[PDB]
Amino acid sequence: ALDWRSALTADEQRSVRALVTATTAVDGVAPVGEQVLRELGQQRTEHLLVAGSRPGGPIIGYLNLSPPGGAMAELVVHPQSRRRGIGTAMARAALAKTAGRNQFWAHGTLDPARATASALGLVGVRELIQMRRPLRDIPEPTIPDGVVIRTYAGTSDDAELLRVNNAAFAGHPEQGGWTAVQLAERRGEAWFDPDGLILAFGDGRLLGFHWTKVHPDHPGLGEVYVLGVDPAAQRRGLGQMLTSIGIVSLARRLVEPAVLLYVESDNVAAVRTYQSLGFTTYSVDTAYAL
Ligand SMILES: CC(=O)SCCNC(=O)CCNC(=O)[C@H](O)C(C)(C)COP(=O)(O)OP(=O)(O)OC[C@H]1O[C@@H](n2cnc3c(N)ncnc32)[C@H](O)[C@@H]1OP(=O)(O)O
Ligand SMILES: CC(C)(COP(=O)(O)OP(=O)(O)OC[C@H]1O[C@@H](n2cnc3c(N)ncnc32)[C@H](O)[C@@H]1OP(=O)(O)O)[C@@H](O)C(=O)NCCC(=O)NCCS
Repeated sequence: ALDWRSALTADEQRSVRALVTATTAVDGVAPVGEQVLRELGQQRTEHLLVAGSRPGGPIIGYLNLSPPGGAMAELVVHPQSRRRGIGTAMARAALAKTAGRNQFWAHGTLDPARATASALGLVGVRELIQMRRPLRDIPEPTIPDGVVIRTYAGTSDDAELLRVNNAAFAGHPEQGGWTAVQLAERRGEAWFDPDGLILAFGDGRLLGFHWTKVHPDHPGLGEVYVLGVDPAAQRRGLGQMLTSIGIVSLARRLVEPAVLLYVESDNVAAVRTYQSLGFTTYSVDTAYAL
């Protein structure tokens, strides 16, 4: 019997982290994301834990259902316990619970997940591509005149940063409609670096920005965190220029060392921008749904 849980004890949290770490070791990819791990100690989501056979043992399966669109499920069956129906039972429980509306996130779109998706009658409905490029032979930015580049100067720049982010991402489910609240939350994170947030102004109104990120726990890697160009300043070479400047900045500050990014497979403009700068597909995350 699969019992939906709204909260977990400390031991259960430890049990789930153990299952996740054991799985990452074997699969080479973490089966659930970092936010799912942060939800383990909260009462904001719903969970399924499948216990092993005898008392005092580790768990063999886990699923998290995060409320939203439909909810999002992330799940994992221990490598030693696969092909026994556990993944299907948890997935079907999620589908029954959400009336067929939830999606499932397959990090890395590995063979087992693809096969399980096929067996469950699911199809890929979104592909988030992680692309990378090395820190060598990097591009050289071309700053057109009438444009000046500088880093974020603090709250003085928040009005323009929010305006441009919200104009570029208008209609975007989660990157659009930001307020000073979202900025504060990020600046409070240890990875924030104001000199890693690159701004281009007319020479002036903010034209676009490139927020880069180096996480203290992932040495050797830099990330494109948010890239946005005001629609009034798009299709003039600024997005490529900003990405290029960020690569130069990251390479100075920093598998193989690299700059990585995440881009929706159908974001034609961003995929083109990144492809022009030598990024190539590293892995793909697929959201599966009925
Ligand atoms: C839609 C999704 O599953 S999104 C899943 C995202 N999670 C992950 O990718 C995390 C890493 N992977 C895992 O934890 C597991 O491999 C899961 C969750 C994908 C599947 O868990 P399992 O308990 O092994 O699934 P289950 O036993 O229910 O398999 C159902 C069917 O899928 C197919 N299947 C599952 N894994 C494989 C595989 N490696 N190769 C071929 N077919 C497979 C088979 O048809 C299987 O039936 P069968 O075993 O009778 O032949
Ligand atoms: C992605 C984005 C930053 C590109 O900015 P930009 O200033 O228009 O970029 P550039 O002028 O340098 O153009 C870069 C490439 O995108 C293409 N492109 C730009 N707008 C396009 C559009 N509307 N349709 C199709 N292709 C487009 C350019 O032709 C160019 O192609 P090329 O690299 O093959 O030469 C901008 O379109 C934007 O902000 N998009 C919305 C926010 C977003 O999704 N950002 C990524 C998530 S962090």
